[PDB]
Amino acid sequence: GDKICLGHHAVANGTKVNTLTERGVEVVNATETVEITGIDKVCTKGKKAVDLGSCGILGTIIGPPQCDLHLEFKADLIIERRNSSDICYPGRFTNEEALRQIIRESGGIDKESMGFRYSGIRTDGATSACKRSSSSFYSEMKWLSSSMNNQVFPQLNQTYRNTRKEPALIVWGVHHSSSLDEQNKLYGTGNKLITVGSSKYQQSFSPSPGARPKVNGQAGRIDFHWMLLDPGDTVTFTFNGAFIAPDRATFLRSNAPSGIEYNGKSLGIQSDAQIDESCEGECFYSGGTINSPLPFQNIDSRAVGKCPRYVKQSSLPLALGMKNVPEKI
Amino acid sequence: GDKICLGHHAVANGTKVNTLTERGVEVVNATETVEITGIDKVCTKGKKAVDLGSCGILGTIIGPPQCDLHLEFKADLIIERRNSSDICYPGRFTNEEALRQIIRESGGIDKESMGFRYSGIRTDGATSACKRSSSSFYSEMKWLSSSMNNQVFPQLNQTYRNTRKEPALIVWGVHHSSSLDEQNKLYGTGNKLITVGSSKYQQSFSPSPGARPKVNGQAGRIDFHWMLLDPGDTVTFTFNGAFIAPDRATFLRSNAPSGIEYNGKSLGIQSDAQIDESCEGECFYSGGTINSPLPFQNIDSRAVGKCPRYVKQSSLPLALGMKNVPEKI
Amino acid sequence: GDKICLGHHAVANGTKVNTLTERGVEVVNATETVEITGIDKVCTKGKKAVDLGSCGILGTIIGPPQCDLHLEFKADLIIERRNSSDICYPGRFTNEEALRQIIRESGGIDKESMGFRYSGIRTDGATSACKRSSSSFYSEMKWLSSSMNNQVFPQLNQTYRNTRKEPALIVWGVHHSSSLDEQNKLYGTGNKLITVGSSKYQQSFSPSPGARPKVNGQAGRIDFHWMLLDPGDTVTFTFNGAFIAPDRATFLRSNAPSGIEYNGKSLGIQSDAQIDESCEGECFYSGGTINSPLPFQNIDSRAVGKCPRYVKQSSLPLALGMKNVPEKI
Amino acid sequence: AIAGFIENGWEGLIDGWYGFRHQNAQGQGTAADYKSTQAAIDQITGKLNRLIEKTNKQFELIDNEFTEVEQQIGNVINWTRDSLTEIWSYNAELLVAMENQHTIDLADSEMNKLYERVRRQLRENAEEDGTGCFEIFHRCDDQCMESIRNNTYNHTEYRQEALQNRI
Amino acid sequence: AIAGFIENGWEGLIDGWYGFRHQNAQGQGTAADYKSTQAAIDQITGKLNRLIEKTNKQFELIDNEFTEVEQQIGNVINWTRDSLTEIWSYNAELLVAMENQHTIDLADSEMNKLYERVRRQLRENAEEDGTGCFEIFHRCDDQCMESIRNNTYNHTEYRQEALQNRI
Amino acid sequence: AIAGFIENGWEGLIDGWYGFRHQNAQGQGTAADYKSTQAAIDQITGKLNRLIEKTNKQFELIDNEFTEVEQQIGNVINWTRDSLTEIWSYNAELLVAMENQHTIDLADSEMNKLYERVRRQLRENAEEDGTGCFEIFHRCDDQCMESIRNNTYNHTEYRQEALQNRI
Ligand SMILES: *[C@@H]1O[C@H](CO)[C@@H](O[C@@H]2O[C@H](CO)[C@@H](O)[C@H](O)[C@H]2NC(C)=O)[C@H](O)[C@H]1NC(C)=O
Ligand SMILES: *[C@@H]1O[C@H](CO)[C@@H](O[C@@H]2O[C@H](CO)[C@@H](O)[C@H](O)[C@H]2NC(C)=O)[C@H](O)[C@H]1NC(C)=O
Ligand SMILES: *[C@@H]1O[C@H](CO)[C@@H](O[C@@H]2O[C@H](CO)[C@@H](O)[C@H](O)[C@H]2NC(C)=O)[C@H](O)[C@H]1NC(C)=O
Ligand SMILES: *[C@H]1O[C@H](CO)[C@@H](O)[C@H](O)[C@H]1NC(C)=O
Ligand SMILES: *[C@H]1O[C@H](CO)[C@@H](O)[C@H](O)[C@H]1NC(C)=O
Ligand SMILES: *[C@H]1O[C@H](CO)[C@@H](O)[C@H](O)[C@H]1NC(C)=O
Repeated sequence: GDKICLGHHAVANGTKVNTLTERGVEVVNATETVEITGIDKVCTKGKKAVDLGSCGILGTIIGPPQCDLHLEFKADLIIERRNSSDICYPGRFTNEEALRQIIRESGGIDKESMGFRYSGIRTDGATSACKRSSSSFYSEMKWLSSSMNNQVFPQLNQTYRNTRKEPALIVWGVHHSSSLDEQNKLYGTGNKLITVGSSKYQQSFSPSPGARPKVNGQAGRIDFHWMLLDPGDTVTFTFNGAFIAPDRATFLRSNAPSGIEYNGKSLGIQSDAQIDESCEGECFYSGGTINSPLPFQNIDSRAVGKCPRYVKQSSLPLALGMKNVPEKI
Repeated sequence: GDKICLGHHAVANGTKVNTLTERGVEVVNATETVEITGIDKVCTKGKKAVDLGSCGILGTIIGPPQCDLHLEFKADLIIERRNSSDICYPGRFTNEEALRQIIRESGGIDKESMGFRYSGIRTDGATSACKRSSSSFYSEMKWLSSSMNNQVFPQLNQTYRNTRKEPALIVWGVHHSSSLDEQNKLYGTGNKLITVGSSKYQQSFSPSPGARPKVNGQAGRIDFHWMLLDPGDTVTFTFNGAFIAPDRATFLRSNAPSGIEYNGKSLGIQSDAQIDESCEGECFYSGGTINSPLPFQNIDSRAVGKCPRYVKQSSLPLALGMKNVPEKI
Repeated sequence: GDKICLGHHAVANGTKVNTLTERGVEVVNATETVEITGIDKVCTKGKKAVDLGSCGILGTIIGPPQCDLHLEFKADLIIERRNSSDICYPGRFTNEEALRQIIRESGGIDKESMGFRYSGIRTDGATSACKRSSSSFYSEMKWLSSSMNNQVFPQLNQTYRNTRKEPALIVWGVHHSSSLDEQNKLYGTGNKLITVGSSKYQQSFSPSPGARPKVNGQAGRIDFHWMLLDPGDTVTFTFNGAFIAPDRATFLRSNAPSGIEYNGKSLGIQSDAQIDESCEGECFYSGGTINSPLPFQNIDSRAVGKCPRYVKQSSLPLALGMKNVPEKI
Repeated sequence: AIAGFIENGWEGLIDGWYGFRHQNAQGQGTAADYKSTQAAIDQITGKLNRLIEKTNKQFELIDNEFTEVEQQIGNVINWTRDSLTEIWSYNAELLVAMENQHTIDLADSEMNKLYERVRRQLRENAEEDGTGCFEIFHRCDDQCMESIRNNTYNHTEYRQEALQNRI
Repeated sequence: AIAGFIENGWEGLIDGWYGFRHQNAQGQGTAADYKSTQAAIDQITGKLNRLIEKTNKQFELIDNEFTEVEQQIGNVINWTRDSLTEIWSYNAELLVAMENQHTIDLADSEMNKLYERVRRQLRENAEEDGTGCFEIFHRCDDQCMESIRNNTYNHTEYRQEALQNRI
Repeated sequence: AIAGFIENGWEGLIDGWYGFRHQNAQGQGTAADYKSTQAAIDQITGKLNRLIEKTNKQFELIDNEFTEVEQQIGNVINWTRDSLTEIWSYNAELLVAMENQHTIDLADSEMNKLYERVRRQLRENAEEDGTGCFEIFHRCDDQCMESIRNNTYNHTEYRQEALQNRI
């Protein structure tokens, strides 16, 4: 008797996958869904990248020596490094994380003088902690010291109006000396006060003398404080010592008018890996770059950029063919 | 040959929809799922609404002139406007956002006198920035000035125990004068300190004199500070100048005993649109009201109220009919 | 005629369940998916648990009387109670919640002396608010008072380097006296300042005298302030009065070297229920323990531990059998 | 020449979702089947079932469109929000596509069930043509056709004639 | 008179999910089909598979039921929490409902497969009655019935008698 | 002896997803069916459709791997992130499993449809053997077989021979 049969393929060994009903169902073919391997490079082909090296990203603003080449950077991708420092003379920024976030997306920074001039005082204080040949300071500010040696310190005002149509980033420092001897040696004797006024911002600060553990061989500290000054608005510094003054204001290339020094929002990453101008990626993490066709990744939940979605699972196999049912006898 | 056929409808032209497998499959009928158009009104029919106008919602508490009609409002829906100010004499609240959130849900506010009386001093300081006739002040507080002209200022105490079974909202101000001439002109000469004690709260404050950019022609500022005083608890203000004193405490109608002046939690919104007593809605945004049968919306991810779920997509067509297969020949 | 029929079971009355298409479809059998009942005990079998009783979890650090037995606890599960106090002499921690979180996961705490000795002064201040027999203080600190009665107070330094390879938890207090008479009665007369320096940390503090509502019959307060001092780093206290000094530092058993006093991350819960050594559980809430086979729970969205997922619905019936179709005639 | 659903659909059936088209000596006709039409139409109210997940829950402002919140918490909020948006966008598109598949599949299913039911009424009196029609191997006047449509047809009444014509 | 699954369910089959009911000269009986019952029962372990998503992951307290956290971060937390609750509530209801559809569909599937299998055993010896039974066109005593149930029946053994009785 | 898909799969069919295996006087052959193969293969591009949900949306750092953020907001961030991770992990596993079910089900579906189509071509000329084969009750030479595979076969040309052999 003549006969015709309908049938479908099968293979000796298939791949297990999961369905809704069942687990470990064998199919003719499957493919992985979850990327598990990264590129141990920062893949920078076709973007403008800056490796900030040992320069902490906040350093770009105030300008310790290690940041000299980075005071006006233009970047599509900013690579912070693990060892970085924002400082030379020891100290902290208030709201430090907030600012890091601001710089990371800035697209780079552009500097412009604030036209502060002085006359009564020394405006060139220098430390061994900021070595740039002999001794210098924060490139972008000025350490306002007592003009003689033990001279009480003038009750000075300084004012700067934001000319541009972008926000201006202004930063100033408060000098916490190592001893009350050195404080009134470098400034005046009576209690010292710094008032900083915006339209919006309004708060004040005064100096806490006292010995702290030496950091870069300095017992002193600087509190760094910062504000974004709105277009049109003005800021007034009123101070009688212990004041580290801004010299240049910062602007973010991301808010500039279509012209040179624009960039557009950048992506800040933090990374351990060597740069490679020779590969691409839009997704980064500490170990480097995730460039993958798959839709998920299990490498690093903190990957940043344009990324496969992160999942806790290492493998999620996707069936590319029918249930595998071997040939009977 | 006699014959019977089974068949289903079709139309010449159907709508494309997506399934799981496939994209752009044609069905007899579909309907949209994502609302994309709003009502450009605030739809307030069947609710108690107040348009705070130029009165900032924090103003309701301390009472600058622009807030006169709002010192004891009852509201189901509170409309903040874009231009609003909480102030007349320039300044900020500490923790300003937290408080805005408190008032927004309050259901309105109710005032109660705290019975502070004075005698040594002037308790009627007034400014040109708070014009209500000639010159006045924050309706709900009192500017404690030096009684003569350059008189040092008494070391005063004031105490207020929360009588009610609801929390009381107490707010006080610190006066940062334009110059140290004006400070000790309006108060005493020796350093001035303000200590504010609850059972729970305990912190202090002192005044930072110094010239700031003029705001409403005042170089001065007031730091506004606030506390929620628990039922039973008491609060002590101890101060020697620079003190803007509370006169009435605030209570939230949302915590009142079933009686008049209750309301229940309100919804605070921020909006540009005109009010319309003539339409309803439970979902609001800056452009107005989202009143829609659909389950999703692509209008504004910050819509508040009871809202369609927000989605990035502008259209998600839902099949209301079978797959469309035109008639062959 | 002979006949054979194929058929499936049915029951008189089935259970309604939901599908995708339809609602209230009857199936032969179903089972609940959402746990709605808890165990009204804390189920502590197989773990090391400490019931902190009336001892606030921050008390374990500084050692008010009620916390005597808890100064060096070792715990897998820490039960805060509703009534707890961290204090005897009234006061607050700055950043109090952050620290609570640190202790909760600590696995218990281990103390080690910081080797501060004194000589000029009295270091044995005691209060009636910290009754342990007669009058005492915070077991773990020392109230540095004026040595005589109205003696001005020495300009003292103290330094402590973190020996261990774990972080050290250091806490100190600022004493806000009830009156300026008592302040300069218990200390010196001129303004008093406390400077606290880490490598990282650097800020200062001064005392606000003034009367506050009595708490445990004390108008005074202590601001408690804390730091985590990194391995290798050192901290310097410089102070001239109003200083409540650390005596022992805290370490978290979670960072100790495999040896005794290790534990490993603990789970902190807050609970009303009696302890029961007699039942198990890995999920807790204020009402007790959730120990259940089902995958969801509607009991408490803040349950902590390893927990069914929380859902707003009280029941989600799952079909364990086919659609129910009764027998016709 | 007439054809069933395997071939295609019927632009002329404007009266229902499913229907019968016949041919006999008296001519050619199409009529909607009411019951299966309603059956299909009744499982179509997705819109407020897609909506019945629309919340009991009221949400408030967490940030400020007029006076910007401080940068750090503003970043956390914004991040959280866009995170929830990715998720609801994904949920919405998945729910719609699942509903769309169910609607299409269930339409075929109903058509197939009607077809199977008619085949079983006709027993040995008809053969499937391969296009969704039955060739009926006996005269079936308008009333006989009606009886197939309303599930009244008694195969034994035509069996003998049909068997003869089949063999 | 007996009827199959297309008509309805069998309240009296308490012994299995699926079964055969027969009629012959020796009388009338019902017997569960073990194999297809187990097959169905084996795909029913949803409860701990719905549970196998129950987390490895431990969560800690983020706020405070005893000493309320500061207002702003308390609002962000609360908002985030209610947001995750909307999401899990929606996931839970969707997972259950999908499992429910699968369970119902697959039960029909098994019943239908048993039915198709018997139809194919019987070949030309029997005709579907349209209620889920086969009219058998030859004597089928208890042992012959048994042979249908245990997949032993050899159609060629009765073909000639059955064809005669059909025609 | 040859057997169809109800029994098992064909290890030897390396040319397609589905196919015909025949036996006649001139021997035994297997040929892939191209059309239904492509049909199945065409609904397989899941990888970039699973990927078409891969975001337009760019995310930035919210915390710090080098200089740890303040404890309380770091706890909130961390908690939020792990919460979103639970959710995406759950979505990913559900999406994959649903795609997997659909792929398996739809493969059976296509095989079933090819089979149904052939059954309807053969009309009364063949009987289903119950393994996925048709016993053809007339001589079917290679060219007749080809005509079954390419949907050309004209049943009326063999009906009279086939009916005689069946009865
Ligand atoms: C199973 O599928 C995998 C992956 O989809 C197949 O490997 C691919 O095959 C193409 C066809 O030649 C190759 O060019 C690609 O380079 C492979 N891609 C990947 C990602 O591996 C494999 O061919 C399939 N196996 C069978 C029997 O079909
Ligand atoms: C497709 O269904 C839509 C939407 O449900 C139908 O539009 C409705 O038609 C009724 C009766 O005419 C109106 O009163 C409704 O208000 C309509 N709703 C909307 C949202 O427009 C539409 O007619 C349908 N098309 C077909 C071919 O059935
Ligand atoms: C419906 O299924 C439920 C739940 O699985 C059955 O009840 C369980 O069955 C075992 C078997 O003996 C009992 O010992 C368990 O204690 C039951 N568990 C629960 C959750 O209560 C129930 O018997 C079934 N009913 C029918 C008609 O099948
Ligand atoms: C989030 O905050 C940014 C500034 O960080 C602001 O421009 C924007 O209005 C916010 N985004 C939304 C849609 O809330
Ligand atoms: C959130 O905060 C309120 C007060 O802010 C508190 O009473 C409430 O219990 C919290 N809600 C949840 C769901 O935790
Ligand atoms: C979150 O912060 C902890 C400490 O709070 C830190 O050790 C860890 O790097 C973070 N975890 C993740 C995965 O973000």
